[PDB]
Amino acid sequence: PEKKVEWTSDTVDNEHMGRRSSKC
Amino acid sequence: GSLNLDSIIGRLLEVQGSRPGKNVQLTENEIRGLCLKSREIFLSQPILLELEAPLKICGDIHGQYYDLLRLFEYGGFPPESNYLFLGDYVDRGKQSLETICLLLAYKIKYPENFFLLRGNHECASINRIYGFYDECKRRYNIKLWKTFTDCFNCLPIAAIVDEKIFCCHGGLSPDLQSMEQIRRIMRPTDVPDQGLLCDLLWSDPDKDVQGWGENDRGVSFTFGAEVVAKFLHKHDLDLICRAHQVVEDGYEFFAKRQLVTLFSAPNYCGEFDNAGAMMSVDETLMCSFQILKPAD
Amino acid sequence: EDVDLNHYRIGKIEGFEVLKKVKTLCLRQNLIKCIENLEELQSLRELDLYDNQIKKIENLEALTELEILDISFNLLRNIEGVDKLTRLKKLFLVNNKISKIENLSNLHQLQMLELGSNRIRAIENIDTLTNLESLFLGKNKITKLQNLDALTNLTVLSMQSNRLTKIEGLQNLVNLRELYLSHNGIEVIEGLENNNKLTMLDIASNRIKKIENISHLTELQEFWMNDNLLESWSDLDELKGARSLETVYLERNPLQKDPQYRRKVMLALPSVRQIDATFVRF
Ligand SMILES: [Fe+3]
Repeated sequence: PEKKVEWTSDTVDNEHMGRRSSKC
Repeated sequence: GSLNLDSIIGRLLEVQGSRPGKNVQLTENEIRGLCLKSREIFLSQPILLELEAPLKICGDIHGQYYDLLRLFEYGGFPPESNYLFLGDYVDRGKQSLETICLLLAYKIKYPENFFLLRGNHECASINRIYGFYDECKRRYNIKLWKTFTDCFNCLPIAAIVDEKIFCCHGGLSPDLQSMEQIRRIMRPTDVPDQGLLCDLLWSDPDKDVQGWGENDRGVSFTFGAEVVAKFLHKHDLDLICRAHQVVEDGYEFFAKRQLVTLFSAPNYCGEFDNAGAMMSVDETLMCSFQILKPAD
Repeated sequence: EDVDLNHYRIGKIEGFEVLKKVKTLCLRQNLIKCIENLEELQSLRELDLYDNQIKKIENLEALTELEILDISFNLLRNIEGVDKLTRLKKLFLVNNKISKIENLSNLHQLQMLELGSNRIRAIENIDTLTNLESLFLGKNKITKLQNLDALTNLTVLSMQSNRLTKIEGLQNLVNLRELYLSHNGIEVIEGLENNNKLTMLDIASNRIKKIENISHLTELQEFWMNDNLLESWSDLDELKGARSLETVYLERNPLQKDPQYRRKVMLALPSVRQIDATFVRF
């Protein structure tokens, strides 16, 4: 068939976890 | 015309385990040959790379040579794994030469299992970056830096893994309508202050902006989650894999895991106190994250 | 005699009095927040504080044997606290927040001043640095070349990535050998009448339309002029006096659209061994 991007079970969705992000 | 690749790689790997800050003195001709030879390989491969899994994707290095060595021990030294770096190899702490030289050397030794995209730190000016220019003239001369820009001007700009993962240093561009526009960009070229090539190396995502916004960097733009979603649907992609911004855990998702930010330099500057990550993709295109915690 | 604490996370300079005759102290990437507790190390020639968080220069008045001082990649905003280091030969203040050149009047033996990547807007207050051989002011906001007339020993002037619009004020730099003015707004090549010893001239990434007024620069070895607006092949006659011209950069000029581009460069400049990135001879 096609090929789909999946994520392993250990990987955490840190999008809404208030992770800090800076522009260098 | 001839350069002992293994002699160079040996002296570069010889500093492994040392307390970061330790150097490797290559000859001027050795560095120049690394630039020239790798430049021929960059020009002989497309500017929009089409890569297949499995491979390990890394974000910014910012000259942190000792964290690059740690990445290769975790991920496996080339050719044990395939690598795609997303740019920003140079920066300041007087170890940018070792970082770029080892990556260029591996690029020359394994040209179809090791890949380097262009970051905004691989520019052809000192309009926004001074550390690498500063390091070249302090350890050698300004002309050595000019030769590096010749190499930089021929780096590829983006990569698509198995027709599903779009990779670039910065992000999307409001001028990007078709992949053909990226493939038509001719090399050598510098990074403009406006346009597709600039945004591909400079733009950022933003939760706040509804579509396209202005960038607090003073260059390029910011795009939002909606931009990401339209981009993946228009081009039948699953994910945008990008770098360019320091993130806490070395990785950070955006727009319901439709974008990921990678950063492979732990403790950038030493004031944010971030980890480094590295994304591993396997043959069935499944993604796992290995994390490099700051040594100090 | 030599002490190296590069990248040791030390957050305060404490307890360095134990060193009797230390001569070089390296404290880069330590996260230092202030200069202090150094008045005892009275034998130091070199002090290196590259990449910390020092916000002001101070407490250095003691070290009068200092010859090399590097406070780059900190958060400095003004130049001060150096008036006593008279034997300073090299001084690096790269990538700070400095806005004005001041307080260097007493460093008469200074051979190299490096103020790249700052917010300087004019060239001033360096008339006293007679022994200057290398002046680095790239990546600033300078808008005119001025007050350079005292630096008669200067051999390298780096002024790339600024806001210059005219080449001027170089009449007295008679020993100038390397001139870097790439990424500016220069439109005309001029004002180089007295810089006969130039071997390296760089005006790439500007808005220059014609190569002129460099026929006297018979010592040119490298001519970097990529990313300009050159259109006339006859302009290359100006470089025929440079019989040791080895490298020329002309790519991304209109000239390179010519399908005889490489042929025409070699015909005009038979001494050239490198054209843009690639070699020609040997
Ligand atoms: Fe970047």
